[PDB]
Amino acid sequence: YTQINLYVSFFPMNYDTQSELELMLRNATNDQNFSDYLGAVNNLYQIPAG
Amino acid sequence: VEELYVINPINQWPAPGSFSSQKPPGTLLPGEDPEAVFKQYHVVYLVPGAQYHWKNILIEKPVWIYGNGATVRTSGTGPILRIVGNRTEKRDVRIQDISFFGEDCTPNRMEPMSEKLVYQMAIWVTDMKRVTIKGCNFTNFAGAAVFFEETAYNGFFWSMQHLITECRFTGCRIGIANGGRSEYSTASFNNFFDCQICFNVVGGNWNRCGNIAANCRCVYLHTTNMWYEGAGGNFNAAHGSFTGNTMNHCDYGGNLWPTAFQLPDREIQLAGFYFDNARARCPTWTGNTQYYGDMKILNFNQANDAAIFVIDGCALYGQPGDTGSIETTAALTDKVFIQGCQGNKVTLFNIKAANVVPAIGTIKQKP
Amino acid sequence: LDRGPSFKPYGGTAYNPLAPKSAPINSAFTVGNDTHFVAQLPQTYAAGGTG
Repeated sequence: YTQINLYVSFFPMNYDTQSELELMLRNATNDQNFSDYLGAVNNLYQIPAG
Repeated sequence: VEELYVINPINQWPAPGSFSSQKPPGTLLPGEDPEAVFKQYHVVYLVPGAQYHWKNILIEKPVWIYGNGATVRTSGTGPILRIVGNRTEKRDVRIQDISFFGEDCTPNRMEPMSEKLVYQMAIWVTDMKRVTIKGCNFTNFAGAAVFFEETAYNGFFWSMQHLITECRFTGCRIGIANGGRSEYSTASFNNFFDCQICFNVVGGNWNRCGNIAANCRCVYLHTTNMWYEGAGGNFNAAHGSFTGNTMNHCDYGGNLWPTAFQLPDREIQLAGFYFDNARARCPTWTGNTQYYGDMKILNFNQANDAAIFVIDGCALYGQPGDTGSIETTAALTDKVFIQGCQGNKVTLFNIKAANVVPAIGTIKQKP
Repeated sequence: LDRGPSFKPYGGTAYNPLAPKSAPINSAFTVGNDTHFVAQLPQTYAAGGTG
């Protein structure tokens, strides 16, 4: 690896519309929920040859 | 019989090193390179009843090869199983129970011998001492079957005690070949069949004590400038023993090879005993059976009453025409004796009547 | 990125692809003693006499 970056697109929201949306997501009841799509626990069990 | 032991899952570790080496204890599987196995071990077993394919296997250290009924085939211009030694080896070589085959089937017996076919052998020992070829089967070789070369040694170190016993040679153009200075070894009870030359003798002082040569054109060849001389060539030659052998049907009957041989210098007419060398003496000749087998005594060392060729206790038995006839040079009539013999009525070319006891055979002259 | 010598992104070959797989080039050999010559000579020019 000779070079590496990280690209983020910033949405150009109006500063008054942003300040209404920021203060709604600083609220403790507006926590962002996420969940893994697989939802599983890997458990690899060996089978001997034969 | 069902293995219901419980198991815990693997913990995403780097696994420890598992190896499965030492799978042959000393054996040699088919399709495996033999040069890396002959280097490591001293005794190499083979898979019983296998089917191998070897070509130009270089052997430097003396090993033993128990064949266990293996079958080694080949294809190409190289020899099988090249054995190159040094002077300093205390161990010995024993090649045993292997059926060496060739790159042929019902071999081309009408093709003349040339430089192309000279490397078609199966065992070529360069200067390894104390080899042993025991219970083998050599079929369909366009060149020699074995060839025991020897380089220039000094100090009366005649040792090199080789054995070639209990072998079966079919269809080979040349049977046991030997280079110069390959002295004092034995080669007995080898049952020849359908060979052109059973012994391309260059080195002397051998001992042949029971070999059977049925349907073979020549048995004992010794000229000047043969094939298969090697380094350290035709020197101190043709001193061996030849006792109790069998060379039936060399000229009449079931013989299939032609008479011409095409030496590197000239062409010659083969016989059952062909001998032409002014510097070499004659081997001992006892107990041999000849049915329809020619003999050509051309030249030996009779110069200062130094050698006399004596046939003793042998069968001659050639009736029809000149089949099985004994041919001598007219300058060698006083030195070829036949004392003790049985014959049907065989043509003797240039042999006096008083020199043969008892009185058998027809005496003619071939000027 | 280096892919190493185990990389071949195609099947067959790219050099003499029409040739029979057993066909040799016009070449000289060294086997045993006789340097064998095997060749194919398209052009024919002249030399009615001794060439």
